[PDB]
Amino acid sequence: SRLAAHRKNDDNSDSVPFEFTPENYKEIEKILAKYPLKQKRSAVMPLLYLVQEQNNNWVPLSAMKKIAKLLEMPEIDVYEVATFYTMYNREPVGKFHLQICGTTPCQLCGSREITKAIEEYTQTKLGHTSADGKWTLEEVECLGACSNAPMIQVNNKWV
Amino acid sequence: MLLPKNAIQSARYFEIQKIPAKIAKTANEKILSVGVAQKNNIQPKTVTAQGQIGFVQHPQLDSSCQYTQFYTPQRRDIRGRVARIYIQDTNHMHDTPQIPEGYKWTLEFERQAQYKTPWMGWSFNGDTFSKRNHYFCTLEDAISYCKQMGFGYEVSFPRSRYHTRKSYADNMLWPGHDNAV
Amino acid sequence: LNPYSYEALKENHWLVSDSSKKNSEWTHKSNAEQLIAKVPIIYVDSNIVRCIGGTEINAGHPQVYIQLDTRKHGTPQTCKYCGLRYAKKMD
Amino acid sequence: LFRGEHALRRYPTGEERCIACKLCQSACPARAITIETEPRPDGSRRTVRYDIDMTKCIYCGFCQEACPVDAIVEGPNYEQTAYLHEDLFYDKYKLLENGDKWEPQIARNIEYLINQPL
Amino acid sequence: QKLIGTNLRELRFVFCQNSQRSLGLRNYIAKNYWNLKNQNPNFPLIVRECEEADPYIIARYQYGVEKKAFAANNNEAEIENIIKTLVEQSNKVN
Amino acid sequence: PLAAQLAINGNRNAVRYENQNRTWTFNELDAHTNAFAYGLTELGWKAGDKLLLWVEKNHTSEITTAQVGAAKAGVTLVPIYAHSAEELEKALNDTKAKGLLLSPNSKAGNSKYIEVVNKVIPELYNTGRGSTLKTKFANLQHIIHTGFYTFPGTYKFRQIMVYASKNFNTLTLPNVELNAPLFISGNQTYTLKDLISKTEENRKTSKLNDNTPVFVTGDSRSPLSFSLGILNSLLHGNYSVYTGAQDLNEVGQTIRFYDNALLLVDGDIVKATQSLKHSENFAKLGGVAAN
Amino acid sequence: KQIEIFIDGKPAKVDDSYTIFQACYENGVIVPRFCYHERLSVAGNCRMCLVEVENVPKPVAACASQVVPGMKIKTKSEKTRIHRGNVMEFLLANHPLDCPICDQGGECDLQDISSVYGYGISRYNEYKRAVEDKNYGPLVATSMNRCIHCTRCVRFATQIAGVEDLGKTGRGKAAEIGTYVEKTFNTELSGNVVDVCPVGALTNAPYAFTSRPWELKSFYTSDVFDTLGSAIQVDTRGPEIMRVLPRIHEEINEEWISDKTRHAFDGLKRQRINSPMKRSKDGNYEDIFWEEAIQTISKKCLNTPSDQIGAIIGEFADIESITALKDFLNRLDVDNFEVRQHGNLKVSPDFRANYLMNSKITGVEDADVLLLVGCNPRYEAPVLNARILKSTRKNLKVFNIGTNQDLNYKNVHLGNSTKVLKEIADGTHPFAERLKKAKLPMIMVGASALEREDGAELYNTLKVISNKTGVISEEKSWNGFNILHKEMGRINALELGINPTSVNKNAKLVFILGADNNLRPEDIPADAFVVYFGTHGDEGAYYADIILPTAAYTEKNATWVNTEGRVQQGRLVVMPPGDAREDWQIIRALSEEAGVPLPYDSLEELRYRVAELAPHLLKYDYIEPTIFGKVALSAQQGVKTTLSPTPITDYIDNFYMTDAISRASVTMAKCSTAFNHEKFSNFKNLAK
Amino acid sequence: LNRMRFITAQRDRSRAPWQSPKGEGVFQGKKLIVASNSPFIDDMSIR
Ligand code: SF4
Ligand code: SF4
Ligand code: SF4
Ligand code: SF4
Ligand code: FES
Ligand code: FES
Ligand SMILES: [Zn+2]
Repeated sequence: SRLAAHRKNDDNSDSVPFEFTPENYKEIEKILAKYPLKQKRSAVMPLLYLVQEQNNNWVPLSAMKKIAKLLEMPEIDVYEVATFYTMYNREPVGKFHLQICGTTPCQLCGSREITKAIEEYTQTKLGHTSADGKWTLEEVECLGACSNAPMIQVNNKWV
Repeated sequence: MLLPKNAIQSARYFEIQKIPAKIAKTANEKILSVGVAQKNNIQPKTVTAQGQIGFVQHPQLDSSCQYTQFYTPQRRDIRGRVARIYIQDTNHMHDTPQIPEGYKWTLEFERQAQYKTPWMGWSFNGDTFSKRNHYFCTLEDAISYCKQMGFGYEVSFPRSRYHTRKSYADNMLWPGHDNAV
Repeated sequence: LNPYSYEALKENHWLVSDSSKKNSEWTHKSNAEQLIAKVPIIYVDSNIVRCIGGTEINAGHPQVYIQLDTRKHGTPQTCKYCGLRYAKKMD
Repeated sequence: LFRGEHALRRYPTGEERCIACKLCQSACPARAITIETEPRPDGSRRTVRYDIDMTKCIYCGFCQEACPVDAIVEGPNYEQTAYLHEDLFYDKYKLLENGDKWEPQIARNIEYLINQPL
Repeated sequence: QKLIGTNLRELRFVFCQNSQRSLGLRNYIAKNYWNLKNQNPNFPLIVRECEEADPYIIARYQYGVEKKAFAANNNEAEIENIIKTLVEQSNKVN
Repeated sequence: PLAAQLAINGNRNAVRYENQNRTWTFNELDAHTNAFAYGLTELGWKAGDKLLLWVEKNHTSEITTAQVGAAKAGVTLVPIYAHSAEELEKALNDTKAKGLLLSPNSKAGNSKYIEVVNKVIPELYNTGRGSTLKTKFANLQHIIHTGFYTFPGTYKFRQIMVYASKNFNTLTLPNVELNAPLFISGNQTYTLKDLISKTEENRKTSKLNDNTPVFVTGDSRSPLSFSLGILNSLLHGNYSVYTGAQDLNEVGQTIRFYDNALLLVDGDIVKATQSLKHSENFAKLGGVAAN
Repeated sequence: KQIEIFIDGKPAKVDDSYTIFQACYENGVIVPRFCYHERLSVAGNCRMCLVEVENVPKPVAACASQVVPGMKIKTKSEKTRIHRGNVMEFLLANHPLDCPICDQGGECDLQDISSVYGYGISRYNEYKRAVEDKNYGPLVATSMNRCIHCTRCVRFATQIAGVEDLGKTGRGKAAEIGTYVEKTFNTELSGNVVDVCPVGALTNAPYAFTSRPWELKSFYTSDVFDTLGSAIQVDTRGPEIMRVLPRIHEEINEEWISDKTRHAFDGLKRQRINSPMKRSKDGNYEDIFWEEAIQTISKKCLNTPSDQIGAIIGEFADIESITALKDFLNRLDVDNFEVRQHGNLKVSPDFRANYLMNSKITGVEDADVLLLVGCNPRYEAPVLNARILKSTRKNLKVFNIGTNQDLNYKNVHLGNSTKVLKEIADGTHPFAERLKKAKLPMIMVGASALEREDGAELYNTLKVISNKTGVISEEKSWNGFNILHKEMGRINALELGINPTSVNKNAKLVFILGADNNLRPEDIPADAFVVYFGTHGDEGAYYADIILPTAAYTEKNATWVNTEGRVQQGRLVVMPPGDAREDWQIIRALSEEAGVPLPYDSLEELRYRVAELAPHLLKYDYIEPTIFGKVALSAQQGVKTTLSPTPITDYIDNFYMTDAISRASVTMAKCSTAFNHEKFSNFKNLAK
Repeated sequence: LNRMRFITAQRDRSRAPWQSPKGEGVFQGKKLIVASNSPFIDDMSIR
């Protein structure tokens, strides 16, 4: 979620393989059934979520091309969707992707203190990933539960 | 660049619109007399901004070309030359020029020898007459100038975009029923 | 390293390269390419570098900005007005 | 502000300050500047031929005024008497040599000129 | 009609497609082009249509020699007679 | 026999071509192979007709498509390893092949394949456009080259290919017969049933499970390579990756991503490669097999 | 429905379908724009066309807003001025200071609009946006810092062409328009991307750093690299030519030109013959005078009996040159205008309908079904391919018999052999019923198919199929039979009436009028004497005992007839290089020296002779209708109609190398080496 | 004294004369065989 283009990485090359599991294929079939038969182009986001779940919480370029081929839509459309939506990690992340809310309510509640405490505990800076592939800090916008701030989210799943 | 229809109905205006039909004078023309007759019969009878068929008119070295000033002892090639009359539109590179074009008829002359001199590589033109194009408000004025100066003229009529219906709603269109075949 | 090879053309933006930099002495009547090639890559911590070609405004070229956050880490970028090449100090 | 002999300057690194924008050519009232440019092998936008006809040029200074990078500068040299007409067809070689020779005084004047607005 | 190939080198019909002055030659060609082509397989029989064009039958015999016949307001019989005369005059021409 | 994977799951990836960087799903592979078969049928290929294979390692996709199309159409394929015009002519005379698919840019000795073919059959140079071949062999009706340029008396692979229409296809594909010969390697002929049996035996010997991806290095024209590659993918739904002429270094670079992947290694590639720059890439090879 | 509106208090009437911008343009008031394009979709991103409406508080986007009855538009109001200034300030914010180095300095609509409407001074004093450059190939140079995110390039790529690579990737000020992955934009219409891009973000790489707009003189002419014909503008700074562009001609050009016609003019800059030459037996070429060359040629002609004299028609032969050559050969008694026996076009030049596209270039927009036979519109006439893409996206179905090329639009591949044609002719094929059901069907056949050895049989089969299926219908008043040619010289020869089938098997004196394609040593007898009228020495100049320089299409004032039968006038931009003379003048001088003077001494007299031969060629930029189409295309009884069992192929292998000029060009060589490997594929792109 | 180089370069910028064969050359029928002088490599033919 840093660059608006493909980062030149040896571990994210076109040669990297990716194949959906049969459970993922069944889920894709269910999603297509939910969506209109002709409008298969609307299933990009569920497919990206399934790819993230299958992989280590990131969407490989090969996986994106596979999604485009399955949906019979240009790969450029999938690229645009992934780049536009920030919840899709286009590069590998750590075991714990901490997402600290930094909007005005959390800032008033003391989000900066929580961020400093997290940095001190994890021995890493905001945004930067820890040396070991264990922690990845990020600053995000309003996650919704402002009345309960300060707040964080892990793996885009647990608040 | 377009006066109201039949706004001018003068004899001079009608003569300017009309083009003369050639008379075979040279030996080659007499030999090709049938070709001259065919060309006279086929070429458009009158020239108007609403025309659509291009044509080439031979120079009329007649008493009408008495107003030319480019027939001098030193230079005797300017008169009788063939020009091109067309509307120069804005380049495709840009759509809103600071100085828009296409509002006037351009008269152009084919350029003669153009050579780069050895001492400095600077460009030189064998003739200085065809360096700058001429501009006229109306094709009638351009043709009148050509007749007065004794220059022959090819005329190429302009082409413009065909008007098409434009609406932002066309971006969103319902493809149809899925079962449709 | 054939200058006309496809790889060389792609790397040099589809222009025939001159490794010796001597042909420019005649083509453009100057050794400025050779002179500028001596300057090494300037490493800048920030992702975006501002260049004015001098110490003060109006003493160089118009103020320009160059992105050092290349899609491939560490790739130098050359200023268009001057041949100075800047790269991010990856750490 | 004296306008003497046209010359071409360089950056302190030695790179040419002239980029082939042809603003000076367009502004030259006497059409005394001829510029032809081709991309350099390194990819720089540099001219391949930059000629000034000193006999056809009026020492107005529009070239230096229109130069956006202070590449062409009318330096203070005025003792440029020539015996052959061909010697007054200044070329890129001549302009670069003049700029190299007269850079100190030209730079000194440019310092004050730039500081005046401040 | 069978000797056109040997007698002539080319036949051409230049006329108008919407003029009564050409109507006769137009109809004759439209009716007899295939007949003449079958009679002479490889002979060149060119047809040219131009609005407000004077009808003309151009017979090229040999050595860059051509004869042009004005066929305006001529019935199909007159066109046949003119073509026959052009074909027969090949011996006199060469 | 060749549509079980399509019936089960056609969206799954079928084969990968690392050398030319193109991956085909089961549906795409079936479509291309059917197009090739329809093209041959339209040209007039019948059951038992002989097609000679003279395509180098790099054209892995062409080799695989030709093999599968020939299997579908009941056309026997004879690989030929000839570096000389004498050997090429001897093979042509012995086999009486109806077609000859080759790689023009490949170099044999001091001459290219196209040059050798022209030398063997000078009639191709002056052959008319759209004219049938009148050659000494009297049976080599079709000559096909996998090259960018075109030559007289030869047709390109894409030109030969014919993609059948859904409602405008008058061509017919004869039912694939298992006993019909498919490959003629040396003096031994392999049928489709024999190739399937070889696939099963190799899988059992190498513990090749369904989810284990297979890699093939070198020429794919070998019967063992065909068995353990595209045929294995079409039978058991496995995932095959062809590296073509890529050396061990690039093969390992590709292998890194794949886990517990079987590898088929060619002796020519082994001789060509000097040593493994990064042995860590093969730390999880799972199993290794040799042709 | 006509509706009355007011523009600056000026009454006007427009139909409801009009938008505010369209009404303003019709009434003559200009409105600035950056993203709106006439031929592209409607987008409201830039919002520079904002105007003031009395009853609308918010500014109204003129480009994407329809007129309303009683609307009071104030385009000269202070509020409109403020809106334009604000939008211009926002656009210029973050815009790099690259005007001196930007190749669009003189043709920058952004600069023009900022000078005319926007403010004169900026307030943004902060770090600007910086974007990495991208590599789109040797045809487009990219400077993304100058991009304004107007998406015009993306819309052109997705709509005008079938390539889908460009897109707006990212969100916010960090959004970047372009390919997410690093790949080249290698579409055949990549040149028009620069034209559509208004802020010099994408520029003409070959033309980069060359010149400026204000020092260029423009001439309108017609393209020759493609038999389709295109209305182009040639810009020159003295002798040098540069920046060939399209010009609006909707009937044939539709504002777009192909990369070949856009970047093949560089071939004229090198490998040019500039003096008459003679080759010795040892093979040492030596320059000679025109007088000596013409005298020796005339002596050879006089010595040689007319029986063993033949000619070859070149690719770029024009009406005047072909007429002069025909008259000279007729006066010498020579009637065979072909020497090559390997491949000859099998079509009779009697009727124009039987060797010209009966339906015009716009006939695809009207036909419901289009069947191609050995035709690759993407490689030949790419503009026609884009028109076919538009037609098939609106209403049209495309069928193909031959090679399955990567067309930008979906097509139904019936086959590649003559079996499909035989079945269709017999009527058993379902496509016969399909054509009968369809209204206004069209058949497009490439010239290679008719040039096949069985070209006559294939042509007769096409005639009978068309007659049976109604492609030539009197009730519909439709003639969908078409032939796509590959040689403008061949088209001109057919127009003048030269028979392509007349071939001299054994010729002692060969006149090659600038022919460089299909030449082989076997065609020329070892003992023959060859006179080659040409402009490039890549080919044909090595078979020539005498070589005579000639003029090119940019250097010759002549007439050209395109594939659809439209006759245009190619104008003189620069004089022929060196000692080159016009080919018709050379032929006239040769005739006079040989003793058979021609009856024309100038262009006017030569065009009178052209009128004698075929008067319709004197109506420039016009297609003369023919009423003998049915008679010409009628199927005869007893014809062979026997096809061969071989694939139908396409002659084009490398789109960037098809003629001598393209082969001699450097930009074309760069495009070839950069695109051939990426575009070559033995398989079909199943995605489209 | 080196004016020839400059003049030739200026002439070639707009029109470069074709370098015709000189001296004895190989002949194939009525055709002189000469190797192509194009610096660019024919990648498709080579591979
Ligand atoms: S002083 Fe004036 S006329 Fe002379 S070169 Fe400079 S701008 Fe041109
Ligand atoms: S001297 Fe200055 S104005 Fe003239 S081209 Fe060079 S940089 Fe541009
Ligand atoms: S596009 Fe930008 S840099 Fe180029 S001329 Fe226009 S404003 Fe200047
Ligand atoms: S590259 Fe050009 S055309 Fe494309 S969005 Fe940017 S400014 Fe518009
Ligand atoms: S303020 Fe933290 S989730 Fe909204
Ligand atoms: S032109 Fe109207 S918003 Fe761009
Ligand atoms: Zn700089």
